[PDB]
Amino acid sequence: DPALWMCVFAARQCYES
Amino acid sequence: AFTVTVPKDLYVVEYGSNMTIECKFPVEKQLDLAALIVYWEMEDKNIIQFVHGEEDLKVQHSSYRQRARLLKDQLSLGNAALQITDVKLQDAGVYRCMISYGGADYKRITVKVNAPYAAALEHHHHH
Ligand SMILES: *CC(=O)Nc1ccc(NC(=O)C*)cc1
Repeated sequence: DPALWMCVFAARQCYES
Repeated sequence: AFTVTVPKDLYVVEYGSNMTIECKFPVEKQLDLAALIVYWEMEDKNIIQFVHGEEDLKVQHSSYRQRARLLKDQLSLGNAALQITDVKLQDAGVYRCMISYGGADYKRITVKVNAPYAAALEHHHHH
């Protein structure tokens, strides 16, 4: 749950830069 | 259990307007920012990461920058209200809010961005 959501958010933020 | 609900799961908005889509969750008496985490995504883009009273502007996908924010005082009512301003066509799609405040839950919301009647009008003058 919120740990997973923060992981995915982190992963997409990295990719976007 | 902990439960997020949506007053409405389909918004239809006009190109260039402002929109506010909503997720409700249970808050008793006073809110406790220490426990609260709010996320908003749509498709494959990060809109909102609200963790312990602070909203990390860096994780936000670039197309939503200065243009989508979370309504704070609404949070004390258990309403996580995402507000996009001047909506584009690329704002249409499936949004999702994830909320942690004790338990954790989520719900999905579909948002469509259609052109104004005046644009259909120009196009019917080609008819
Ligand atoms: C749990 C978690 O935070 N996972 C995760 C994966 C990748 C990244 N960073 C990049 O992809 C650049 C951060 C966190």
